[PDB]
Amino acid sequence: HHLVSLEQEVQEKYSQIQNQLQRRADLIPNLVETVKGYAAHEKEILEEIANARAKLIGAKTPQESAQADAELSSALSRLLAIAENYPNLKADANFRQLMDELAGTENRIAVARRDYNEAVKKYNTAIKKGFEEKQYFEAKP
Ligand SMILES: [Cl-]
Repeated sequence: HHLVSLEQEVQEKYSQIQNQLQRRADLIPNLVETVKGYAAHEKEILEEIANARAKLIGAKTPQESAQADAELSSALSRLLAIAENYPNLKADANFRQLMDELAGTENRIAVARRDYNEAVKKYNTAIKKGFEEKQYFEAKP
């Protein structure tokens, strides 16, 4: 009874995370386009962003997706510091709307990660008495 239903919860909370990560990856091409419009010579940061998108696209496991998401968040923070050198970019409405949507997704991921890891703990705890231990959403070193 409980294993099936606890497994069920783990999976439903996981899809909340996946839905946000997918939206994150989806917004990235538009962002890159907007940045290139104002700052074509900031190639390193645009590459870092593209790389983290691909990592997110290829992630197989919760740990890999979390690591990929942290790489993205870090590259987004670095983009924002760089944007200070480009006032017209910093003021661009599409750029602001996009960094705001991206921050919103990440803030959602924060909540959804706590719900997921809560369901992972109950689940893993129950199985310690077809049902495999699940990974926590967290980036390892
Ligand atoms: Cl972010």
